Amino acid sequence: KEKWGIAHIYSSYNNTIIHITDITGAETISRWSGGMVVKADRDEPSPYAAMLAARRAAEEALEKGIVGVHIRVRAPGGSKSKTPGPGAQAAIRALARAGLKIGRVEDVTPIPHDGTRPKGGRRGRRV
RNA sequence: GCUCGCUGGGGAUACUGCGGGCCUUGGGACCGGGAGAGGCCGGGGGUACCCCCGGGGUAGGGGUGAAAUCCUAUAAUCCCGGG
Ligand SMILES: [Mg+2]
Ligand SMILES: [Mg+2]
Ligand SMILES: [Mg+2]
Ligand SMILES: [Mg+2]
Repeated sequence: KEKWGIAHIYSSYNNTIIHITDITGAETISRWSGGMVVKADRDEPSPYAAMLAARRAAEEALEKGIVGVHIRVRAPGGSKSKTPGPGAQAAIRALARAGLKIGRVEDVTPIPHDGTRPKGGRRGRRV
């Protein structure tokens, strides 16, 4: 038939993580981050690092029989920033280029209905 | 003229004071259909977050203007099932 999986993309201002699981999520097919493809901390969240990691993960997934994925992309969320970093969309485009079919795309950033207090004080970072 | 102050009497009744009568306009009481994150007490929920147990997977995660302390093979970051 068609073996379909899920691509979980975690994108912040400091790094990017691309993690492919099966359709239920309980089994890990492949997992690559920005620090595994570059040597400098400054380049970890760049679009090019996201492309490289997505390509490695997609190749490992294709060798094992995955044909397509559905995509779940998230920023850190909670009491941290709600906006994804610059690597998410580059990672999305690279998966399709490497040979995977793409299903539905959704954002799953966790959002509180008035949760906890964030760091920094009532004055924030002072730079 | 000044010591603008005191005292014996006579007259007036507009205003203020005091006594009696009569009002409803200010204020208060009550009745009707509605408005509101006003207050107190009891019950039922919402996501988010932290810790613990079990499954997967394996070398990094976190963080800055740039780094380091810190966390991680006693298996982290990430994903799934529960408390
Ligand atoms: Mg790193
Ligand atoms: Mg501090
Ligand atoms: Mg300064
Ligand atoms: Mg485990």
